[PDB]
Amino acid sequence: MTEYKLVVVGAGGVGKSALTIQLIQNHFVDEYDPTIEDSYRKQVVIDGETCLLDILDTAGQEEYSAMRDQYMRTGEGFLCVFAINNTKSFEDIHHYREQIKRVKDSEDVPMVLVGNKSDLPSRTVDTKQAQDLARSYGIPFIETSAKTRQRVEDAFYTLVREIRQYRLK
Ligand SMILES: O=C1c2cc(ccc2O)S(=O)(=O)/N=C2\Sc3c(Cl)ccc(O)c3N2CCCCCN1C1CCNCC1
Ligand SMILES: Nc1nc2c(ncn2[C@@H]2O[C@H](COP(=O)(O)OP(=O)(O)O)[C@@H](O)[C@H]2O)c(=O)[nH]1
Ligand SMILES: [Mg+2]
Repeated sequence: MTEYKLVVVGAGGVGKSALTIQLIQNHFVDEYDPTIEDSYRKQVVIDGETCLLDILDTAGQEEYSAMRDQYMRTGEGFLCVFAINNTKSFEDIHHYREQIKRVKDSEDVPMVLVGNKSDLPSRTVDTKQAQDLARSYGIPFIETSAKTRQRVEDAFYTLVREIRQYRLK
């Protein structure tokens, strides 16, 4: 058993809850109250390791929050989610990365950039712009659909793999 403390952040409505609940409970939620902040624990096997994932699905995204500072201190990896049909949510990404780096007082922050809602046809964020942003940060970029489950496990398992790479640096 190895524990991994993951935190899902991103603007309201991008699919943080839907992604987390798809991973843990294998169903898509259409109407999950946006103010619910809670953790979900589950054992999974990734690269031959039995992993305990302890995932915090965050609700409020306010800068000034003692509890956000605390979960940024405690969290080991961060899933930074935007929606591919919401340019503003893509612009919010750099603020989250900045907040997390400040709390960690480190450049070494395990992070995965997730462009969710890949099933929606009216894209506003070009995949290649998101790939450029991820490259600039030195982090993986994955597009997911919580609705169809596309790359949901990939997003969270990639974040686990990032935490291991960092545990050796
Ligand atoms: O009271 C909380 C709660 C607790 C905390 C932060 C935010 C938050 O909404 S905490 O920092 O004191 N606990 C953490 S941080 C954390 C991380 Cl970074 C990953 C996985 C975690 O499980 C985790 N936790 C504990 C889980 C907090 C759940 C959210 N929560 C209440 C707890 C009582 N039941 C309703 C949700
Ligand atoms: N089409 C589509 N809708 C999604 C997807 N993920 C979430 N949603 C919807 O977007 C809305 C917000 O999702 P939610 O998970 O509550 O967002 P959160 O505020 O980031 O937790 C809900 O109506 C979801 O059903 C997705 O991958 N595709
Ligand atoms: Mg939510």
